[PDB]
Amino acid sequence: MREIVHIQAGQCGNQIGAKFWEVISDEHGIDPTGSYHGDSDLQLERINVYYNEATGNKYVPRAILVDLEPGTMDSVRSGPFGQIFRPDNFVFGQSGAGNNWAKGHYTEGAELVDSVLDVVRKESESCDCLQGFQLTHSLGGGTGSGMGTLLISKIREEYPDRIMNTFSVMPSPKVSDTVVEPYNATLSVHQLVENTDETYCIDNEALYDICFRTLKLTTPTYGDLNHLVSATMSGVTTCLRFPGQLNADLRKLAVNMVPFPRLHFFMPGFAPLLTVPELTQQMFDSKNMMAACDPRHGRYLTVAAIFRGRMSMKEVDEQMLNVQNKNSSYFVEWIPNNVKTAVCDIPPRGLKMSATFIGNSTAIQELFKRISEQFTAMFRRKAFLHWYTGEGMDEMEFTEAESNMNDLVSEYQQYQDATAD
Amino acid sequence: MRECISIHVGQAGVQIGNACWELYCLEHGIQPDGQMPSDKTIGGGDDSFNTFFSETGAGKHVPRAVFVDLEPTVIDEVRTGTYRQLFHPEQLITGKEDAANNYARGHYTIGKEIIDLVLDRIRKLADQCTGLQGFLVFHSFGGGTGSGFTSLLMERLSVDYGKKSKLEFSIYPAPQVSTAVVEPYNSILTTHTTLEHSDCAFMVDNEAIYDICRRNLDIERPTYTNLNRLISQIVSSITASLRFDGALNVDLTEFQTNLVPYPRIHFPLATYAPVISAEKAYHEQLSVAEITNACFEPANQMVKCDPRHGKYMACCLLYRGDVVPKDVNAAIATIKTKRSIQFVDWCPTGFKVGINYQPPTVVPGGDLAKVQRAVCMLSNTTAIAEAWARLDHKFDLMYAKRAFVHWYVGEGMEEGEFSEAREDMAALEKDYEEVGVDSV
Amino acid sequence: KREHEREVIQKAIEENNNFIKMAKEKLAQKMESNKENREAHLAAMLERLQEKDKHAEEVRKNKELK
Ligand SMILES: Nc1nc2c(ncn2[C@@H]2O[C@H](COP(=O)(O)OP(=O)(O)OP(=O)(O)O)[C@@H](O)[C@H]2O)c(=O)[nH]1
Ligand SMILES: Nc1nc2c(ncn2[C@@H]2O[C@H](COP(=O)(O)OP(=O)(O)OP(=O)(O)O)[C@@H](O)[C@H]2O)c(=O)[nH]1
Ligand SMILES: COc1cc(C(=O)c2c[nH]c(-c3cccc4[nH]ccc34)n2)cc(OC)c1OC
Ligand SMILES: [Ca+2]
Ligand SMILES: [Mg+2]
Repeated sequence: MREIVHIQAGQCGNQIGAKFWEVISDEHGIDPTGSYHGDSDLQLERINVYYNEATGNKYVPRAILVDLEPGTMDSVRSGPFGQIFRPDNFVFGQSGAGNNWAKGHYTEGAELVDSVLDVVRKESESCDCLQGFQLTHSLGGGTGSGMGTLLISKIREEYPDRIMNTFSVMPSPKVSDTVVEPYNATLSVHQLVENTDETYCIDNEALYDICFRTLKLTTPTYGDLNHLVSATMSGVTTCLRFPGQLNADLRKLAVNMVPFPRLHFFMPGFAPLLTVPELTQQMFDSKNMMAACDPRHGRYLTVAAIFRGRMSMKEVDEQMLNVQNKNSSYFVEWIPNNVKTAVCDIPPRGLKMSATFIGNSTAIQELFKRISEQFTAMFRRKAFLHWYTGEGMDEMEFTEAESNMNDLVSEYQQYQDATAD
Repeated sequence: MRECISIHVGQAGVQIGNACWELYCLEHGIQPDGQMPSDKTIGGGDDSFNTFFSETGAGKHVPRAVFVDLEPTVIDEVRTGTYRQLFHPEQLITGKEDAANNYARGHYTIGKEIIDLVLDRIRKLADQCTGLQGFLVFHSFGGGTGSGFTSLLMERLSVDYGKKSKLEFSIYPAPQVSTAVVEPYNSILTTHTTLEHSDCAFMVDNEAIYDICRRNLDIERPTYTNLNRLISQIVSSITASLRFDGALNVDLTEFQTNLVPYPRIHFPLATYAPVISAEKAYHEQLSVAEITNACFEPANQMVKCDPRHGKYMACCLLYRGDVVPKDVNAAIATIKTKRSIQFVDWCPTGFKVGINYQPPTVVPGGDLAKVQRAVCMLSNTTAIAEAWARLDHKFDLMYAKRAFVHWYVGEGMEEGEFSEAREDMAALEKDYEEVGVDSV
Repeated sequence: KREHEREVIQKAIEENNNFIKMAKEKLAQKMESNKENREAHLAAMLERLQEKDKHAEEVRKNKELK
């Protein structure tokens, strides 16, 4: 048993977290009551990873649901599968952070963080062999961003030898008008660069553009955005949940995807938004990236791709080798065999063939540059900084977060320019 | 006596062990419950197969083998598999967390928690031996356990068993079935650390096996199971001299005298023939001359290299089945006139021949045709250093950037171990160049 | 010639023992240096995380000057 402890913090984190549990519970044949209703025993072979088995053949998600906002607890309970979560794993405050990172990280969130850590502790200490943790949250708000990164720091203190994985939703003006989100994201990226082992950059800018341009959905809702998120989260966790020739876990993923500790921010991709050649070309298409970055504006350090459905592994192998040869210049020459392919026979709901892409590309700097531009536009005017200094923060902490993120961009640029000879 | 103890480390070592021991049982007429009706000495014996099998009073024939893995998934299948009754539970040793493709975790962090138990279980097997002759160690180069734990075990075995012989079957990494980007790192680290502790190592290039399965068994996309069925045939051909006996059977140790001129030059190239589909073999019988000639076709080698562009230091032919010396000698005579076989000036050119009369066995449901005669060539050629060159270059590309090195430093390793390991490989490539230069 | 026979087998014993001894010692040094390297790496990680706790209480004390 190699258990993962799942944590969802704040509104966005709990929303994409609930959808994640809905999708994978269906894939594993778990109904809202925790009972298994399944065809294949591939559904239960690696079920420990996300589910605890209570006596009576009931499976309970190893999930901790956290918010400074009381409402989200009831909305989780009333949603489909709200009736599968442990009630003791609901940890909620009364305040609400009002999109204030300092409240989530330093004051109101710190008051509540010990209560969450107790829930983390029952769940972690029951684990046969803990892999680590996966957190869902947004970076633009106050609780998921501020308290989420505080929680990551506190968990790493007690579990320094476990993997810390996050699904981090990046802010975009196309989906949110709240002004301070560039502050909250930069302060969060400052924490994530140091204290997580792997972070999926789920970019609301990319999610909006896919819904609008590709799926032709004007006025996209969060259900539309999260539909892409749940497809992505199902794909990038397929190799953790099902038995495969690769037998993936959170550490093996990090060892193979992260050549340098700070460069651990991944571009997820999904297809279709079919023949195997179509899947492979779409999966590498900039239109199918969940981070608003053009891969042809940088180079891939590492790539992990998972194909799902009944198809020819020979054809997949040929096509993957083919896109590498025809796009040689977009993979770094000094990491041999840096593109790995996996296959899972079980497709997701509603598709017979899908492909999910995890890229560690230096083009991810386009995402951080976009946030850096929005951050500095406000910080040069010191706008709304009293919201943060009012909670006791010092203003050069902003200086350091911006400087650390600018360092991350330059480091990605350094290995984009490096050559073998 | 002269018992051999097999040690299977990591997924690759364990799964290849499954294939070998299943094949051994079919070759010796041993049932999945360990009973061997043909064996009339109950509870013991001195037969040739007793080198690999001990016997209980209840007539069970038990492999002289230990299986070790740092996680339980793969060995659990042995515990619940077809041949679960073959092994005593203490021969199957598992931890809870694997090395995560990291040599440092297999050697230091995780491996150090289980090494004493493994050595204890090995000592239990060694104490059942009246004349222990040595160890056979199966492992991958690329896995964190296969690389890191094996080298830790080999170091401890040198201490606990002086200079008792230790042979390796080492799985050389190939991109087609690779599991980790850092496999070149693990390969160089384990080759450096194990070099002084191994007397002879048979490298198996997964790409070579992959290509043979595709080309010769018409297998569209070979799996580990396809690869391991072929590998077990080559391993069985090598150990056949230890498990059978006859008037023309040359022991493996006698081949080793010819194959290792200097302690570091202990990596023989294996070439095996014939690998033929049942549909091709039907009505087509391959002669002694044909299977021997196939030993000098590079497409049939266990590791990709070109001995035609290197020099030979030894040539051994291990035949099994309907083979007589007269036909061997004529085949060798023909091949020498027509093939590119250049020996170094300091070695005799003769070929050492062993013949075991029991024909090759095939496991039911496999892709290999049953054939009347097969041969495995063991040659000491400078061309095998090509495998080091390719591996060392992949190492150099990543290490120049220190890519992924932090995963090893974080487990307590130092950069000095990387460069020390790489310098040893550079000296090894130099050694193979020096042995090939004419005398002065 | 008998004296030479004694010296040959004594040299063979001494070299096998010396190989065991040095392999035993090199391993013990390797395991000990790796243990202190990994411990120091973990200690530095916690020290940085504990300095985050000191900065966090400092931020709260500054707000307490409300
Ligand atoms: N993709 C996606 N993004 C969301 C969703 N909900 C909120 N967001 C984004 O999250 C950002 C704000 O973070 P929230 O999660 O709403 O705030 P919070 O974490 O609950 O913290 P506070 O409400 O301030 O206490 C905005 O930029 C939103 O665009 C969602 O369901 N899906
Ligand atoms: N021929 C063959 N090669 C294998 C097999 N299993 C794994 N490999 C190869 O071994 C390498 C990976 O090492 P593993 O043995 O799987 O890893 P490990 O020894 O269990 O070490 P861990 O990292 O702790 O899992 C890859 O190059 C695989 O191609 C097998 O069954 N047969
Ligand atoms: C292939 O796809 C996946 C793999 C892994 C994984 O653990 C792993 C191991 N090696 C690797 C790996 C990554 C990159 C280059 C590589 N060259 C050799 C191995 C390798 N990646 C995890 C996944 O999802 C959680 C996953 O799905 C997307
Ligand atoms: Ca007997
Ligand atoms: Mg393994």
